[PDB]
Amino acid sequence: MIHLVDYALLKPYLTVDEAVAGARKAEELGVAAYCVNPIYAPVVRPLLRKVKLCVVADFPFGALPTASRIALVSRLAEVADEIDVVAPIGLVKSRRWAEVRRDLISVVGAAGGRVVKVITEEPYLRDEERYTLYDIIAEAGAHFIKSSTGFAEEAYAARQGNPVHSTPERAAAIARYIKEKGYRLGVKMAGGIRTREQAKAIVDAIGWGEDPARVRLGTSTPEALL
Amino acid sequence: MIHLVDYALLKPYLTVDEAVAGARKAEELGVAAYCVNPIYAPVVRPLLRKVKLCVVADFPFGALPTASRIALVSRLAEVADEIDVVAPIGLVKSRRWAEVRRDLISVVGAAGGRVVKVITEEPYLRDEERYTLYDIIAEAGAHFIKSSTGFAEEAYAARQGNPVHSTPERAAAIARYIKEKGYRLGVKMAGGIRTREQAKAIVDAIGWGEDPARVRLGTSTPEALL
Ligand SMILES: [Zn+2]
Ligand SMILES: [Zn+2]
Repeated sequence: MIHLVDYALLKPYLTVDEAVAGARKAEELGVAAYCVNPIYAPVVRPLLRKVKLCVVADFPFGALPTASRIALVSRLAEVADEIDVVAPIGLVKSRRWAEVRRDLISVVGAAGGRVVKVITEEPYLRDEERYTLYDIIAEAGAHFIKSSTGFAEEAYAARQGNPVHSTPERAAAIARYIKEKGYRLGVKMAGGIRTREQAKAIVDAIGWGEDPARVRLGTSTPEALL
Repeated sequence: MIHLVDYALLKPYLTVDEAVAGARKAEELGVAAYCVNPIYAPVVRPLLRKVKLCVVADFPFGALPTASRIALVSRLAEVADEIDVVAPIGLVKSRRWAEVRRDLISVVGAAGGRVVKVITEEPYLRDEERYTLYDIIAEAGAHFIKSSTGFAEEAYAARQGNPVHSTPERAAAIARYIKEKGYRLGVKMAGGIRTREQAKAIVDAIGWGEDPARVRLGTSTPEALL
């Protein structure tokens, strides 16, 4: 199960030494990828060989102008293996679908070939928004739907009717939809996955077995599940 | 005192309608500036006449590589009157001063003369970091030091021995240092400023009167101020 893990150290106060130590630990554990803020991509790049270098973009708000977002992703694609970009959360809540799809198609297209995961921030969404968004993400040709940033607020999330942490039910809901629509999209759950038990539950919930190309587990405590 | 206020609506889930409402409210109140995430800059631009258009950059982590930060600030300066960019927090915690100054000097200078405020994120800093950071901010030619993003984590703050909300003690300390070093820098306290008395407390502590070019009060509840 360790090979389905995207080991994430994304706190803004993470230091160079900590980022370097993380990469080293990522390689030894054999995780699927190591995710860090863009600033540390160059220093970590040399330490990764088998494990993929994953970077977040317009994280964690997804509140940058589309023009800046495509530009950022374009640069990032020069050194990162995979890019986890936040959806335009604000525009989604505004139900500005025309703008949401214009943004995601252009942003994903800017990654030029790299594996792109769009963070939907499930804690902030309602059902009428999430499925329309999933359709847009498939339309954009993204590789994965990442459930959350790991920085969602509990208060607002609750008002939208959601828990802040990943649950097997949400994971299954996303996986069921993709499968039913026949989309070529993987599912990456993140948030509150710090025990091997919970992780296992999410994998069984998604129902695709342990396929790294279709399933990823985002966590800051990888050792805990292997 | 409302004229020293920087009315900020930065939640990623804020809607377009909410951002418009905010601009209208900003103009009615006569606050110094209205701060939003760059995505809403264009739509708010028209509703702002007397009030300055303020936008945050690489917010709230300040964890993008320098090149992207420069490009971002350059683009933002084309439509925003003021730019509140986050300092490279991770690098500051790493005490990578050579890199921190190369970054801030470059980023601030990419603003093309616009009013630039560098967010220090006081809740995450120690004395061994903040003063050297202030020196760098001055060396970079910024107009203001913004105390915090408003999204600092309570746990890490406590770990660093700092409160998350703004305090007169902190404001006075920043002011005293800039006065002693002769820096041409303003002080913008933000975060937890909920009342008129708290706001007055901060203004008195800074000791520069109600001078907008040197003192700002960032808050999401401006009405409470006056
Ligand atoms: Zn497969
Ligand atoms: Zn003055």
